[PDB]
Amino acid sequence: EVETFAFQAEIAQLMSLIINTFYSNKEIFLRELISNSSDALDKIRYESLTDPSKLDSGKELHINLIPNKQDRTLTIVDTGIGMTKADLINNLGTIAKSGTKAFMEALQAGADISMIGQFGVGFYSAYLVAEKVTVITKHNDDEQYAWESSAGGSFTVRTDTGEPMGRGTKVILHLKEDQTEYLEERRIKEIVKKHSQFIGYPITLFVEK
Ligand SMILES: CS(=O)(=O)Nc1ccc(Cl)cc1
Ligand SMILES: CS(=O)(=O)Nc1ccc(Cl)cc1
Repeated sequence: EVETFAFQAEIAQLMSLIINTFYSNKEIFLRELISNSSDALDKIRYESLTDPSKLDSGKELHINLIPNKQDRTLTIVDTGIGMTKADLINNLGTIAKSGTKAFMEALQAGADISMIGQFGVGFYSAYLVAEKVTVITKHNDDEQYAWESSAGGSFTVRTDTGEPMGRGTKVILHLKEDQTEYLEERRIKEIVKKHSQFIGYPITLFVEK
């Protein structure tokens, strides 16, 4: 049972602009997704400060980066607070309508595209490198869901019958054919060291056979 939804017009506009503008500094997508993961981890940590049972679904707070060259995917996994179904539908828990407006306004006033994260819509920089993004998520208050979009104005949501995650979010980047450098271990390490060196959670870069 798969539900298909239209993006709000402003979010569709933001994604087409990310996909179609010439912009060489594509590596910032990983900084943005790691920062989102850190934000989600902060949230569950804060909730656990007054209710330790919030961590019954997983005590470890971490970020994993999993490249897969056979599948041409880069997966970012965190054990943060996760997202409910309503969150997923409401632009993955972002205020994306007003954030997009402020981002394009900032761009008029001399802001850079790499400052997308300052407007709360850094998730959508995934489409700098990915032709399709799958988001698997489990929040303590809801079931496990999969969101998916290849842009083009729509996204889908379904219950996820895959591998149970306990709690958190998995962003699966189905990379564009010319963006496979982001599966290479030395390239990922370079980006994490450059842009994410002070993230307050362990970031583990998985290796492949
Ligand atoms: C400069 S623009 O027309 O806003 N395009 C754009 C905006 C955001 C990203 Cl991440 C990439 C390109
Ligand atoms: C930049 S850091 O947090 O000091 N260490 C690190 C560097 C690279 C990767 Cl892929 C993972 C962790």
